[PDB]
Amino acid sequence: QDLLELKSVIKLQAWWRGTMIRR
Amino acid sequence: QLTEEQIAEFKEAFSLFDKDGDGTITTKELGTVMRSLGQNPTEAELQDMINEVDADGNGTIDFPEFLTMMARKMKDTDSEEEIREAFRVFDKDGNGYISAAELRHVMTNLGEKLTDEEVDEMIREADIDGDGQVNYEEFVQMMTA
Ligand SMILES: [Ca+2]
Ligand SMILES: [Ca+2]
Ligand SMILES: [Ca+2]
Ligand SMILES: [Ca+2]
Repeated sequence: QDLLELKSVIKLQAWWRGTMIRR
Repeated sequence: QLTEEQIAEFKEAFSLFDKDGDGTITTKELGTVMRSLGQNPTEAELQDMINEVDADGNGTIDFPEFLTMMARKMKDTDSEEEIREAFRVFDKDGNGYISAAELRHVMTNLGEKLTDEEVDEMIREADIDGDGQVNYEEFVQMMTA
Protein backbone atom coordinates (compact mmCIF):
# COMPACT_ATOMS: atom_id res chain seq x y z
CA GLN A 1 0.00 0.00 0.00
CA ASP A 2 1.51 3.28 -1.20
CA LEU A 3 -1.67 5.23 -0.37
CA LEU A 4 -1.75 6.70 -3.90
CA GLU A 5 -5.56 6.67 -3.86
CA LEU A 6 -5.62 8.72 -0.66
CA LYS A 7 -2.72 10.89 -1.83
CA SER A 8 -4.49 11.65 -5.12
CA VAL A 9 -7.54 13.20 -3.45
CA ILE A 10 -5.34 15.21 -1.07
CA LYS A 11 -3.41 16.58 -4.06
CA LEU A 12 -6.69 18.10 -5.26
CA GLN A 13 -6.50 20.87 -2.66
CA ALA A 14 -3.24 22.39 -3.93
CA TRP A 15 -4.23 21.63 -7.53
CA TRP A 16 -7.40 23.71 -7.06
CA ARG A 17 -5.74 26.45 -5.01
CA GLY A 18 -3.36 27.12 -7.90
CA THR A 19 -6.26 28.18 -10.13
CA MET A 20 -8.42 30.19 -7.72
CA ILE A 21 -9.62 33.69 -8.59
CA ARG A 22 -11.09 35.91 -5.87
CA ARG A 23 -14.74 36.87 -6.39
CA GLN B 1 10.36 3.88 -10.48
CA LEU B 2 6.63 3.47 -11.17
CA THR B 3 5.57 -0.12 -10.43
CA GLU B 4 2.62 -2.21 -11.66
CA GLU B 5 0.87 -2.05 -8.29
CA GLN B 6 1.37 1.72 -8.14
CA ILE B 7 -0.22 1.92 -11.59
CA ALA B 8 -3.19 -0.10 -10.32
CA GLU B 9 -3.39 2.24 -7.32
CA PHE B 10 -3.56 5.23 -9.66
CA LYS B 11 -6.12 3.36 -11.77
CA GLU B 12 -8.28 2.95 -8.66
CA ALA B 13 -7.95 6.67 -8.00
CA PHE B 14 -8.91 7.50 -11.59
CA SER B 15 -12.07 5.42 -11.11
CA LEU B 16 -12.91 7.55 -8.07
CA PHE B 17 -13.06 10.65 -10.27
CA ASP B 18 -14.52 8.92 -13.33
CA LYS B 19 -18.06 8.47 -11.97
CA ASP B 20 -19.72 7.23 -15.17
CA GLY B 21 -16.69 5.08 -15.98
CA ASP B 22 -16.47 6.36 -19.55
CA GLY B 23 -12.69 6.63 -19.27
CA THR B 24 -12.46 10.42 -18.91
CA ILE B 25 -12.69 12.94 -16.07
CA THR B 26 -14.79 16.00 -16.93
CA THR B 27 -15.09 19.34 -15.14
CA LYS B 28 -18.45 18.11 -13.85
CA GLU B 29 -16.97 15.00 -12.24
CA LEU B 30 -14.06 16.97 -10.78
CA GLY B 31 -16.52 19.45 -9.29
CA THR B 32 -18.55 16.56 -7.89
CA VAL B 33 -15.49 15.10 -6.14
CA MET B 34 -14.41 18.48 -4.75
CA ARG B 35 -17.84 19.26 -3.30
CA SER B 36 -17.92 15.85 -1.61
CA LEU B 37 -14.72 16.93 0.16
CA GLY B 38 -16.42 20.17 1.21
CA GLN B 39 -14.80 22.47 -1.35
CA ASN B 40 -16.68 24.91 -3.59
CA PRO B 41 -14.80 25.57 -6.86
CA THR B 42 -16.25 27.69 -9.67
CA GLU B 43 -16.81 26.67 -13.24
CA ALA B 44 -13.83 28.76 -14.31
CA GLU B 45 -11.52 27.16 -11.75
CA LEU B 46 -12.54 23.64 -12.78
CA GLN B 47 -11.84 24.49 -16.43
CA ASP B 48 -8.43 25.88 -15.51
CA MET B 49 -7.59 22.82 -13.39
CA ILE B 50 -8.33 20.51 -16.33
CA ASN B 51 -6.60 22.76 -18.88
CA GLU B 52 -3.41 22.47 -16.80
CA VAL B 53 -3.28 18.69 -17.23
CA ASP B 54 -5.27 18.15 -20.44
CA ALA B 55 -2.22 17.37 -22.60
CA ASP B 56 -4.13 16.80 -25.87
CA GLY B 57 -6.37 19.83 -25.24
CA ASN B 58 -9.62 17.92 -25.73
CA GLY B 59 -11.26 19.26 -22.57
CA THR B 60 -11.18 16.09 -20.45
CA ILE B 61 -8.64 13.99 -18.54
CA ASP B 62 -8.02 10.38 -19.61
CA PHE B 63 -5.97 7.85 -17.63
CA PRO B 64 -2.58 8.57 -19.27
CA GLU B 65 -3.01 12.28 -18.49
CA PHE B 66 -4.18 11.48 -14.96
CA LEU B 67 -1.27 9.10 -14.40
CA THR B 68 1.19 11.63 -15.82
CA MET B 69 0.15 14.60 -13.68
CA MET B 70 -0.41 12.61 -10.49
CA ALA B 71 3.01 10.93 -10.63
CA ARG B 72 4.56 14.35 -11.22
CA LYS B 73 2.61 15.95 -8.36
CA MET B 74 3.76 13.22 -5.96
CA LYS B 75 7.34 14.41 -6.59
CA ASP B 76 6.44 17.76 -5.03
CA THR B 77 5.49 18.87 -1.54
CA ASP B 78 2.63 21.34 -1.23
CA SER B 79 2.54 24.37 1.08
CA GLU B 80 1.68 24.00 4.77
CA GLU B 81 -1.66 25.77 4.36
CA GLU B 82 -2.61 23.42 1.49
CA ILE B 83 -1.72 20.37 3.58
CA ARG B 84 -3.37 21.77 6.72
CA GLU B 85 -6.57 22.33 4.71
CA ALA B 86 -6.56 18.73 3.46
CA PHE B 87 -5.98 17.50 7.01
CA ARG B 88 -9.13 19.28 8.22
CA VAL B 89 -11.17 17.51 5.54
CA PHE B 90 -10.34 14.25 7.33
CA ASP B 91 -10.08 15.47 10.92
CA LYS B 92 -13.79 16.30 11.20
CA ASP B 93 -13.99 16.54 15.01
CA GLY B 94 -10.82 18.64 14.86
CA ASN B 95 -9.05 16.79 17.66
CA GLY B 96 -5.79 16.61 15.71
CA TYR B 97 -5.98 12.90 14.92
CA ILE B 98 -7.40 11.12 11.87
CA SER B 99 -9.14 7.91 13.02
CA ALA B 100 -10.24 4.92 10.93
CA ALA B 101 -13.86 6.05 11.20
CA GLU B 102 -13.04 9.56 9.94
CA LEU B 103 -11.20 8.04 6.97
CA ARG B 104 -14.15 5.69 6.42
CA HIS B 105 -16.42 8.74 6.40
CA VAL B 106 -14.48 10.64 3.72
CA MET B 107 -14.05 7.59 1.47
CA THR B 108 -17.78 6.86 1.76
CA ASN B 109 -18.63 10.45 0.85
CA LEU B 110 -16.40 10.02 -2.21
CA GLY B 111 -18.63 7.12 -3.25
CA GLU B 112 -15.96 4.51 -2.57
CA LYS B 113 -17.06 1.34 -0.76
CA LEU B 114 -14.13 0.11 1.35
CA THR B 115 -14.11 -2.66 3.97
CA ASP B 116 -13.04 -2.01 7.56
CA GLU B 117 -9.93 -4.06 6.77
CA GLU B 118 -9.05 -1.87 3.77
CA VAL B 119 -9.38 1.33 5.82
CA ASP B 120 -7.29 -0.04 8.70
CA GLU B 121 -4.64 -0.95 6.12
CA MET B 122 -4.61 2.67 4.94
CA ILE B 123 -4.34 4.02 8.49
CA ARG B 124 -1.57 1.54 9.29
CA GLU B 125 0.58 2.65 6.36
CA ALA B 126 0.21 6.35 7.19
CA ASP B 127 0.67 5.78 10.92
CA ILE B 128 4.26 6.30 12.10
CA ASP B 129 4.30 6.21 15.91
CA GLY B 130 1.96 3.21 15.94
CA ASP B 131 -0.94 4.65 17.93
CA GLY B 132 -3.45 3.60 15.28
CA GLN B 133 -4.22 7.16 14.22
CA VAL B 134 -2.76 9.76 11.88
CA ASN B 135 -1.68 13.06 13.43
CA TYR B 136 -0.80 16.19 11.46
CA GLU B 137 2.94 15.50 11.60
CA GLU B 138 2.42 12.03 10.10
CA PHE B 139 -0.02 13.46 7.54
CA VAL B 140 2.69 15.91 6.48
CA GLN B 141 5.26 13.13 6.09
CA MET B 142 2.84 11.10 3.98
CA MET B 143 2.38 14.04 1.62
CA THR B 144 6.12 14.81 1.53
CA ALA B 145 8.17 13.99 -1.59
CA1 LIG C 1 -16.34 10.27 -16.97
CA1 LIG D 1 -7.35 14.97 -22.61
CA1 LIG E 1 -10.27 13.40 14.63
CA1 LIG F 1 0.08 7.94 14.72
